[PDB]
Amino acid sequence: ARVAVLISGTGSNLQALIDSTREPNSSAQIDIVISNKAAVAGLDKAERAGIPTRVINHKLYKNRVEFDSAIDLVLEEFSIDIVCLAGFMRILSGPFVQKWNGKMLNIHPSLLPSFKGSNAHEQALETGVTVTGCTVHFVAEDVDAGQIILQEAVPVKRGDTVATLSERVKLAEHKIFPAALQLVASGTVQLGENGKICWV
Ligand SMILES: Nc1nc2[nH]c(CCCCc3cc(C(=O)N[C@@H](CCC(=O)O)C(=O)O)cs3)cc2c(=O)[nH]1
Ligand SMILES: NCC(=O)N[C@@H]1O[C@H](COP(=O)([O-])[O-])[C@@H](O)[C@H]1O
Repeated sequence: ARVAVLISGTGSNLQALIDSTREPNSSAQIDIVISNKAAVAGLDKAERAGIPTRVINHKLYKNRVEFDSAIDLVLEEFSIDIVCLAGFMRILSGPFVQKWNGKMLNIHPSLLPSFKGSNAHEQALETGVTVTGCTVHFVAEDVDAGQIILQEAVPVKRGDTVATLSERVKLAEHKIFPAALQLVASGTVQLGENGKICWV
């Protein structure tokens, strides 16, 4: 399966996907990395790995639909089968999401359905949970509501900050994102016609 990884920043999840997809038994290959932001570290990681990069500045488009259309053009250019959102921080339009339904994965740094949104660690810390975690899910139009593929719990330690908690949770993200990608790319897991996860 041919994979695009979309990023907005550091790219530690991208690096874990690069590492995993290069193992001999990987059913996935990363053929393109797309960033909505220029000069971010994830682009360095991609180039260093010899993977093509494209920057699609969302700041240059009239609306969300036109921006997503620009992404989709690149996806078609590289004959992509599966899209991974790896620290990509844009909400995607309905039509784009529906086109890639069952073929697009996202990593989220909470145990969904808790703490949806862009500041999950802040929320977890404010709420006072002692267990948080991360989630890989299929992307549906409703943000962070798509079908869950894998999750891993991570303890919150007393005195944790966003800095220390995100660091601990990223270790788990780097485990379950590659595992989830391999499940989907191998055809082991798919989105069911009833819209529920199907383990083949
Ligand atoms: N339809 C849909 N789109 C998705 N994008 C992502 C990927 C995860 C998105 C995380 C989140 C970003 C924002 C947000 O408000 N983003 C801003 C951009 C602000 C910025 O540039 O930092 C926006 O898009 O207007 C809220 S949660 C997941 C996901 C999803 O499940 N469904
Ligand atoms: N709602 C999406 C979200 O919060 N994504 C989070 O951004 C970080 C990106 O790190 P990375 O650039 O090192 O992969 C990751 O922790 C990811 O879960």
